[PDB]
Amino acid sequence: SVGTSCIPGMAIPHNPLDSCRWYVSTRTCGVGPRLATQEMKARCCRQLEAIPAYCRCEAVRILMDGVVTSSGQHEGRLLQDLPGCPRQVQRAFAPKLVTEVECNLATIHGGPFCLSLLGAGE
Repeated sequence: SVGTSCIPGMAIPHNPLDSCRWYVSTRTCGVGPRLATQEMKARCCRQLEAIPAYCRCEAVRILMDGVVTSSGQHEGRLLQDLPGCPRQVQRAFAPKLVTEVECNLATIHGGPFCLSLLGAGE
């Protein structure tokens, strides 16, 4: 249609950065499945590069606002108030992802940052 670049189910599947979601639950309220932290964070970096800089940061948005599928099903939008972790904490840790605080690995901008650029300078 317009800006539909980057394939979804292939390269950028539905429910992206799932290990990052549970990683917020543990790093914030010490809650989450029984695993290690450096291991979860490592999984986020594998999903960070697997997701090419093209449409990269977009997925994070798909998690907050949620995405729709061609079949008519919805996914993501799981960022909710967990027992001891309100949407507020997930929103504070949410950013600083593509920056040197999570899995930056450089973006399309060839620098530590994405979106929120000059403000629609196209």
